[PDB]
Amino acid sequence: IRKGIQLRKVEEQRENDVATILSRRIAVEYS
Amino acid sequence: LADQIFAYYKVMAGSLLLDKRLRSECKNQGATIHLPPSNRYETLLKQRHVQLLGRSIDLNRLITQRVSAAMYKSLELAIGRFESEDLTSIVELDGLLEINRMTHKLLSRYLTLDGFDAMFREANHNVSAPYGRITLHVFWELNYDFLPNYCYNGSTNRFVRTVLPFSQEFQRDKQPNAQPQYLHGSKALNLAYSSIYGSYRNFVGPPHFQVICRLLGYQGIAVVMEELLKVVKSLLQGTILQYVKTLMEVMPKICRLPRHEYGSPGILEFFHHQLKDIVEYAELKTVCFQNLREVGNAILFCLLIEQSLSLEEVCDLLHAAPFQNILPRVHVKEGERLDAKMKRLESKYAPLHLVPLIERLGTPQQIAIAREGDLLTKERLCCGLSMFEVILTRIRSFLDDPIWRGPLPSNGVMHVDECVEFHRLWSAMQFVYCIPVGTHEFTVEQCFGDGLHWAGCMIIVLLGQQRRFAVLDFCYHLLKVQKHDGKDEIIKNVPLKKMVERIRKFQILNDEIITILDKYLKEHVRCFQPPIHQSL
Amino acid sequence: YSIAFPLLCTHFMSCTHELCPEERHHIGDRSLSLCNMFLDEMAKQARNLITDICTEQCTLSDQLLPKHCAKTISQAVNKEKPGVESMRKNRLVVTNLDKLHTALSELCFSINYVPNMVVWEHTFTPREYLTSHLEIRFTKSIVGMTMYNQATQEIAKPSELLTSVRAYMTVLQSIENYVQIDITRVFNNVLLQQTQHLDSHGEPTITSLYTNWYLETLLRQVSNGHIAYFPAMKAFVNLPTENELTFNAEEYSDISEMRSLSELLGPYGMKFLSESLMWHISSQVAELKKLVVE
Amino acid sequence: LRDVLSYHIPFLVSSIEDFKDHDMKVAMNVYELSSAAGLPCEIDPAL
Amino acid sequence: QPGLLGPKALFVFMALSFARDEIIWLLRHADNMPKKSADDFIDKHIAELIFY
Ligand SMILES: [Cl-]
Ligand SMILES: [Cl-]
Ligand SMILES: [Cl-]
Repeated sequence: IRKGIQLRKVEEQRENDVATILSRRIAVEYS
Repeated sequence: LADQIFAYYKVMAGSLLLDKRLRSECKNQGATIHLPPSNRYETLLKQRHVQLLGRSIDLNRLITQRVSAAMYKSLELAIGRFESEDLTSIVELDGLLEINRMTHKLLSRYLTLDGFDAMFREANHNVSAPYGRITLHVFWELNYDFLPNYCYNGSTNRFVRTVLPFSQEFQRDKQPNAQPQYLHGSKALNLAYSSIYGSYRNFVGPPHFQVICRLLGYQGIAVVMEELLKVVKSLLQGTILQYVKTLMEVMPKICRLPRHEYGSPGILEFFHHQLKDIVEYAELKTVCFQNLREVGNAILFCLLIEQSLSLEEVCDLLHAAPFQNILPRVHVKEGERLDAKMKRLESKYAPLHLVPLIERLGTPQQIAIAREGDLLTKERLCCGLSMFEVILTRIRSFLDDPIWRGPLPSNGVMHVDECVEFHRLWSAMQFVYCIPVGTHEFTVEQCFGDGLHWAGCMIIVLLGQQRRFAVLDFCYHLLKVQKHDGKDEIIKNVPLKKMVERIRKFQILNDEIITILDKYLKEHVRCFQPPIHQSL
Repeated sequence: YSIAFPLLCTHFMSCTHELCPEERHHIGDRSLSLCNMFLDEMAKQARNLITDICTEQCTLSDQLLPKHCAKTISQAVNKEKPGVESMRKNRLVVTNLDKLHTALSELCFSINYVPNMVVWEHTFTPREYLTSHLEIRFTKSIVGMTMYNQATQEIAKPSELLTSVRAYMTVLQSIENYVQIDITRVFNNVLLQQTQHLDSHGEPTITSLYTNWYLETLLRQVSNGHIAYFPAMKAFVNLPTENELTFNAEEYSDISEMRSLSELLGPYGMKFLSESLMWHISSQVAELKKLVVE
Repeated sequence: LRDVLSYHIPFLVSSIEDFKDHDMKVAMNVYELSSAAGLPCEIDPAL
Repeated sequence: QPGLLGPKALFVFMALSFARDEIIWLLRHADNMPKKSADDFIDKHIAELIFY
């Protein structure tokens, strides 16, 4: 489980797309 | 369009499942939880061929692609939220999972999505793995929070958190807040539901155990029990063994129970002196009581989780009954027979008898699946099996070290004055925790709860030392003599009357615990020689 | 130590002599009557203590219900918590639940002390007095907690009944800690009977009580114009008419409530509920045919 | 009732759903067993 | 230690005899003697004695 958490925190995050661009614009109005 | 459709059906799900009484109570308090406005998305969801610039666009297919991704993100957030919180938050998780289930159902009227179970198993990482994220976080929290920090209250059947100096804190990675649609639906609903589940954060009890049972299933429970056994094996044969061996030496070689005639005050003084080194042992509570409480909480978890499982099974079987030919006893008026009407009622519910109907009208594949399904439905643990006995039997084998039982008795029968058996050390520990503390000091029961005594009593019972403990216990002897003489003095700052009152309370608790353990733990005896003459 | 009294009944035959057989059967019958009475009374007291614990636990369960959180919602939109009762400071402070719990465990020691005893060649089994009383009491409490009143047309919200039934079951399950009894089988016996129109003793059940109330109270007031089906809410809801309704339809007909009802009634009960619904449609249909012929 | 059973007796519900999804007097017996588990039917057997 | 019933058999019958004697004594005197105080010839712990 300990190693299972590390393979979800470090192994997590490893664009001219309309959806992507729209997401970023919305994501700012929350964070 | 896909964004607002998902958000719309999530808010609908959240509203549908929101307690109606609470809604009206909030309205009267001038804080109406505002019902979401209805919309008209269905015609858009039914578009399979939008004709645009010569293309035929399947709008339904495109919406589904996004709505399915949103469903998965909701489920990931629910499980991730659990992973960042303690065990008490599992009730909140269950509610949120149920809102997600309702969301999927509402969306499934118009869209084709993966089955909810498939979605859930994937998010739970329980497709290519045997135990999901929820099961693994439960054990994680048991090991790091529940066992070390909780105090069982046997009268209310609830666990609560220990006192501040014993509270073993560890930093939690608090999840970044996503958009309301990925939770309960709106800010208002998020606030409403987090208030609803606020009640469940201050204890662990039957509702938490009920949820744990469902979410883990038979396989999760099995692995948690098996692992709790390993924690106990590690504690008993490790640090506890180490401190028992240490304290057995510090313990007075011999300790006789002084005769009634000395009086209760003098007997109290005697015990104070004789057990001074156990009393003054700096790590008795921080290490010895702590590790025992963890053993107790582990054994309590097993008992209580078995009981929840039994409640879950019995309810399943009640709902299975009509499809499984099982009928309750019917009332017989005069001029009727019990066998006559029971057969006649069996006729009425024959169209509901599942296996016979499929055997009549179904395929060999359908018949075989139903036969297997029927066997799984009727055969539950509550039917004729139990677990707690097996748990206890296996813990006994962890006590093979010679200092639990000590050397063979001098008299060929039993030790009496000698302090070479665990129960005698426990008696010294009991002496310590029966001592009254200041009015603004925390007590042993406030710090460790019942688990401490469950562990200590479990060791005694499994060693078969409970009768000798009952006879030879120091505190029980003091109580016995005080009852007789009725004297009340403050001996070494211990007011005798208060001391013997506490002893009675723990005596009651011990007897309940010992009796329970003995009950669940459901031959030839050692015989002795009569005197023999020199003649033969 | 109460089990000592029934055990003493085994002694009674030792007082007789071969020269006075006239009194033997009278003394025999006295030993059986007393043994039976002692064991019945021990079982009744355990039953009473269990009922009291159940009542205490139903209160604790009620305190968990969403309705109690309203204050918290309102004060957050402007600018005694469960568990506190379990936070023990000292065992010398004796709660009602402590007293009930202790009295229960002490008495169950006696009830479970011996599997059976033989008094004048008759065999008495103490735990069977407890089993029997628990069945009867569980039945009694379930119908009681339904809070049904014909005259005022009142009945418990299914969700609240289910919550109380669950608390009861939790307490009753714990009895297996103290006595060699199968509580699962008393659950079976009591709860499966509740799914029928009448129980094994010919008495009304939760099924018959709820079935009657939904038709005679809820659906009758829909016809009278005070309640409407809200597909948006998946519930029947009170209309803002000039009326004298004593209940909120949504609190008896929404998703959670109907799910709670189904938990209690099960397939047998829900099937009976529907059959009664269908009877009323039959009557409406027969009336429509008359208008068609006309 | 449907949602309660699918949670309490899923192995039985599975077999019932399959059996319903795959004559006119014989088909009523499938429907009565289906509606007993809360499955919506095209023709209501109780009606 | 059930083996002790061998050598200590006498104590068993002594104990039974002594306790039996006290019970029958109390029985007849409670029924037949006027009380000096309210607690006279009332033993609230008699069941414990009979049980053992
Ligand atoms: Cl064009
Ligand atoms: Cl949450
Ligand atoms: Cl006296």
